[PDB]
Amino acid sequence: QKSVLEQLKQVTMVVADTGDFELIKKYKPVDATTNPSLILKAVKEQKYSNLVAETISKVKANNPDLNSDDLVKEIAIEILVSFGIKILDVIEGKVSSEVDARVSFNSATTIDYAKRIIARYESNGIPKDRVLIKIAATWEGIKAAKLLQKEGINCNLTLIFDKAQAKACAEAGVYLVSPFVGRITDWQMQQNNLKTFPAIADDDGVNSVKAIYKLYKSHGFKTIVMGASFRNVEQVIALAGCDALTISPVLLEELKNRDEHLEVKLTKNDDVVTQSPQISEADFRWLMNENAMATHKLAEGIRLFTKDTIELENIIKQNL
Ligand SMILES: *[C@@H](CO)[C@@H](O)[C@H](O)[C@H](O)COP(=O)(O)O
Repeated sequence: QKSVLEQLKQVTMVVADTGDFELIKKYKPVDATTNPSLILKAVKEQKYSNLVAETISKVKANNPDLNSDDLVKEIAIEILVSFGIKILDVIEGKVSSEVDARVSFNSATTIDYAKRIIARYESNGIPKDRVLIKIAATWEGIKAAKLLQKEGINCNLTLIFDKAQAKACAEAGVYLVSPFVGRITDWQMQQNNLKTFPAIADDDGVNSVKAIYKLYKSHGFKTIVMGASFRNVEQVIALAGCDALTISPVLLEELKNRDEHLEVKLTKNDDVVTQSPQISEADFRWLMNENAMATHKLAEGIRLFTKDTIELENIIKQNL
């Protein structure tokens, strides 16, 4: 009788994947995640037209001495944080905010951007424990997260497409990882012009998260495994029991409206813990290169998020 959504909540931390806070409350997720494409989407929604002009005026009035390029960067970070704050107003947990994709291959500037995000949340009276900094899992991003975590700044390592990335993130003591399901399924379908989704047992994306989950629990890693990027409700249902799952409002609505019984598929255990050697940079780069899909989707993810961030900057410039 209970909805699949309410059942899932008892075995998995349910997280809402959106920048539109108005769609969140009705699903009562614990945490929420944003990314640069979701922020751009939100910014272009007519209902937020004013909130954007307001941010432009506030930042512009509080920084009369910034050169035009610095003003735009400042406005872009305040927008990202503004949407996160609106989200935090309607949930009890944390929100993920992603660093500018352009710093993805520079650990120092990733660290700087991460701290600027934390500084803006703090200036707005938000406790830092309510924020997760989202960072692309390139070697440089993982290296930055390692430093951030040592300084008490929790990170969400994203664009994870291979178990080696996952292992390196866990070895860096990252709070949470976001292995992708959907984009892997996208690649699988593109390869052979498949129209329909593959059966769940044959879904490369679902199997990737299952393999990473199993890797983590057998190695005793404490990093939270949060499946992300979904294309259909069956993919979410197939991962019931995962530490966490971030889901679009569209899929959350589907989970809320159906009431069949939910069977847990991923579970923890008391097996002897495997202690393996750490992954070196050279090992990491080699393994990523062997995975054609992973190298392509990580690269593409960074390119696409950059494109959306540039579009946001242009919207800012067109309204400055
Ligand atoms: C952050 C990961 O925790 C998320 O917002 C991801 O970027 C999205 O879930 C990716 O979804 P798409 O593949 O549909 O863009």
